[PDB]
Amino acid sequence: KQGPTSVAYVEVNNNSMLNVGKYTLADGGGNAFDVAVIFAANINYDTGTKTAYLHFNENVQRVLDNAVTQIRPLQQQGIKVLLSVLGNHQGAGFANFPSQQAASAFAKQLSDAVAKYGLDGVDFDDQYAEYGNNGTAQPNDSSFVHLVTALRANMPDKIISLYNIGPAASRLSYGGVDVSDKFDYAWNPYYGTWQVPGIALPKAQLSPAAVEIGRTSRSTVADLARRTVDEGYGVYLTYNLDGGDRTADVSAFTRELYGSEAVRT
Repeated sequence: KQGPTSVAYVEVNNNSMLNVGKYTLADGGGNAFDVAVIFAANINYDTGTKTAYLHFNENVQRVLDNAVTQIRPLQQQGIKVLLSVLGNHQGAGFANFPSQQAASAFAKQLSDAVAKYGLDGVDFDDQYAEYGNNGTAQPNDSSFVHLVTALRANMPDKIISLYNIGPAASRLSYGGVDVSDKFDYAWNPYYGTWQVPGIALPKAQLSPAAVEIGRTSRSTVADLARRTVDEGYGVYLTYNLDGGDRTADVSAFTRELYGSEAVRT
């Protein structure tokens, strides 16, 4: 059990977080997955007040409300559980907070959730915001910087990761500060592709590869897992693992990343 940190996004709208723990290495019995990501909470907008607010749909809330059975078991296994935040077509996004005050208010909701439900961190996925909807402004230079600065200040010992996509991802500097080193990980958003995140983080914390379990061919899965190890990258991003039998799809990257087949319980 040595090798790249494998990440697993799970669409909690349809699937349980618990499948992530079902795969172990036939060699040593280590976890096939090191980080599980709850996908996902949203950034909504209150037009009347012109303020954004964090929002969990009924499915996201169910797993959170049920943390003890859906989350703790992964954590007791040694698997880190993060919560991903994504746009929700309301004009409000991570890149258009009008002020440091507004940004910090949103950061607080995220850190409060992490603390409340016993999470290991937050993940930013800047897609679907639709900047401009509801009289909102387009992305700016300070918003994302203000947001990450605030989030890191109040939760210093947690994981902060970035889905390398959307306006925010390319807005890491403002004032005199680069929030690059405030993140722990950053990864390629395009499944079935290689794409080295441009963020100034060391290879140990970057995942140029992104695959969708059950959709990306095992040929491309193994190929990217191989390149990840060869080129010296420390992370391997996986998405949409479900409850069906995915042992061969998982073994396809574990053979390359950890030199072991995967096994399912």
